[PDB]
Amino acid sequence: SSPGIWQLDCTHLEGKVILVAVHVASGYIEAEVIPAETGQETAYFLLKLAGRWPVKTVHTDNGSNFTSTTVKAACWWAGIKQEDGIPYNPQSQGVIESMNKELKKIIGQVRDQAEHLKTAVQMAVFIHNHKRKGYSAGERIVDIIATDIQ
Amino acid sequence: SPGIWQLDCTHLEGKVILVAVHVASGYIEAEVIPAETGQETAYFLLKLAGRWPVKTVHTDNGSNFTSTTVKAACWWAGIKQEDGIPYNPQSQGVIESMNKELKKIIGQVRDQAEHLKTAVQMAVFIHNHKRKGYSAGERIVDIIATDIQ
Ligand SMILES: O=C(O)CC[C@H]1COc2c(ccc(/C=C3/C(=N/O)Cc4ccccc43)c2C(=O)O)O1
Ligand SMILES: O=C(O)CC[C@H]1COc2c(ccc(/C=C3/C(=N/O)Cc4ccccc43)c2C(=O)O)O1
Ligand SMILES: [Cl-]
Repeated sequence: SSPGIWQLDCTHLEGKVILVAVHVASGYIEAEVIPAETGQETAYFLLKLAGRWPVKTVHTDNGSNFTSTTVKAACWWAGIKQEDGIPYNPQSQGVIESMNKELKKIIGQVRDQAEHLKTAVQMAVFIHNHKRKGYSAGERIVDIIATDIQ
Repeated sequence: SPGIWQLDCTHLEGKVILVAVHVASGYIEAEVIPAETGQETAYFLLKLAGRWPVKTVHTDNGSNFTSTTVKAACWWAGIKQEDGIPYNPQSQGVIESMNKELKKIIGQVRDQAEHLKTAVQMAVFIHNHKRKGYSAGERIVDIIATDIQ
């Protein structure tokens, strides 16, 4: 059920890890900088996400997070169906790849305005979600979910 | 009114919980911080505005209203920074009641989480999903979707 489907994505910059959740149907994202991708960090990130949006299903970004007892506990707690992230549809890889490149580009364009990477990442989230493509990802996610509620 | 948020700072376990409330829906986001500085508040607002269409923020106190860092974040994110003076006196009691409710939920989950920040995010989840019959999460999406359309 596509209003509730999210995909996890982990990318790297400046020796740090950027964890991204993408609302598949809209392209809307949330993201955080973490020192390393652990089960505990991923679990906490998912808890935050699911408190903020109606997360029904998460396609996990790798097998370690899929396997993680802590991630499984968070998904249980928050009522999330934890699934694999195998791109049975091969265009999924390229879409995530393209978004990571886009995000890193935006981070570069703002990096000087922020002392810390985490600030630049949140600026990138803002720019990404507001970008008009003509609706924005932020507009699309609200519309999709509102239509589902109705 | 679809774009109006209110900041709220409350305390528990010698730590600070910073809350943003979407006034029309009662929907919240929250974080635990060591202390409420301009820098922490600024970063919190940047996060919020990247996630929801934040037009106006009623700041929680005069220090954050005055803060150059908070003003910079509001400028960056296109947020109108306003005071949080309750010209409508029922605003105080509503925020008061929510802080009490949140602390209650935190108590009900505190044992399930080692760290306060986890308990706070559990509380955010429970608050936003609670049916009152629609939930705050349902109301915010409906309000904003109607505004877009
Ligand atoms: O560094 C960061 O940002 C996050 C680091 C840690 C913060 O603390 C935690 C964390 C990750 C997990 C936990 C534990 C959970 C449970 N244990 O049963 C049940 C549960 C249900 C849902 C979510 C988390 C937990 C904790 C915690 O124990 O509080 O992420
Ligand atoms: O501890 C935590 O979680 C948050 C602490 C810090 C994280 O870093 C920061 C922070 C708060 C502020 C900044 C600086 C900003 C600017 N300077 O011009 C312009 C700007 C525009 C918008 C938002 C932040 C900033 C930084 C930073 O410089 O990166 O919050
Ligand atoms: Cl304080």
